[PDB]
Amino acid sequence: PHPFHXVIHK
Amino acid sequence: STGSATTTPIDSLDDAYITPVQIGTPAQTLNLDFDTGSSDLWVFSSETTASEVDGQTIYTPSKSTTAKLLSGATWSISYGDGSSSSGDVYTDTVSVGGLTVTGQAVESAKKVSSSFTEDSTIDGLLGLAFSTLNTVSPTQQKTFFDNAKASLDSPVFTADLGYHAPGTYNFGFIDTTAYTGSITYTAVSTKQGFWEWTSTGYAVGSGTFKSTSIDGIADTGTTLLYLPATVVSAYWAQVSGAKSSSSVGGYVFPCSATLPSFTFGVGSARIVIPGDYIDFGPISTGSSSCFGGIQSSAGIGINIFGDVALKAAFVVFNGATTPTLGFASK
Repeated sequence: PHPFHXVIHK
Repeated sequence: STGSATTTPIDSLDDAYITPVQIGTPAQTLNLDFDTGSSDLWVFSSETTASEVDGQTIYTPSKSTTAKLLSGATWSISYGDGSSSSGDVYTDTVSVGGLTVTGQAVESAKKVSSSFTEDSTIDGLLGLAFSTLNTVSPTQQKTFFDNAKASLDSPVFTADLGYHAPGTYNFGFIDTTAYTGSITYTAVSTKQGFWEWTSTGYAVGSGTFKSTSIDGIADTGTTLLYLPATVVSAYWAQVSGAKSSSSVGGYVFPCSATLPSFTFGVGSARIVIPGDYIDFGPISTGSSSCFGGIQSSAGIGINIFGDVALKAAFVVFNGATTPTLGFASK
């Protein structure tokens, strides 16, 4: 509840 | 110049924090999630597909006298939690906390994934990692921090996130009343575009500090603290009712439990996360089972010092030509 996980690049 | 803005968690769990930011002329105020693990500033806008907008404030670039369409440019981004958005790009005036940059790229979302539509409190993201991770094409755009460095009194910003309480982002100065003792600085690697550093080790509760390298990133836009499996298993081994739960996705423990503190090394210094910080909240309202704030990074790929870690410290993001990361207890 609601955890966030911010970028993917390769 | 400098800026100072208040950041507030979006809910009673501190899942994330939003900071107001004034875009355009006259100013339109949107509440953005300040994300040191990405380098895009994008917002919901008048261009976002209508059906994909649930309670958010939008940026209308046609109402802003200073906005300029950046022609040709589009962007597309996906994040670790599987959310994504894409669109086109304007440049406009953006102010944080009284600090103004002109010709900032503001990425206008034409579409947004379901978790951003479902989040009524987050009007977009402001990315603060290194500009090499910016997703605008064909030419990448600078972050708000990179655009502001020329005018800042000192090239730094600070993150002082509260525990179930507001906090502050400062730009361009270090508030020596916000922390205790002295800041310890540790080297940053920009090889992958992140604020990436190496912790010198960890202790659980009042046991021994174990010297062991933990490479990870400091990410204000990740909720939890993700560490390698065997460190995380050392921690929850000290909580009698904690178990790994495949249904919920991580370690849970009785809400009843007084959780031990967790310490992480920064060079010779120690930052101690209080036990209560690691209690992230019950898995359901009224449940007797709570969800842990420290979890395994094994399926992420990278160790992440997220808001659980960062809110126990005063963190200085030193963006001089050779960047470093500073931590102090507060």
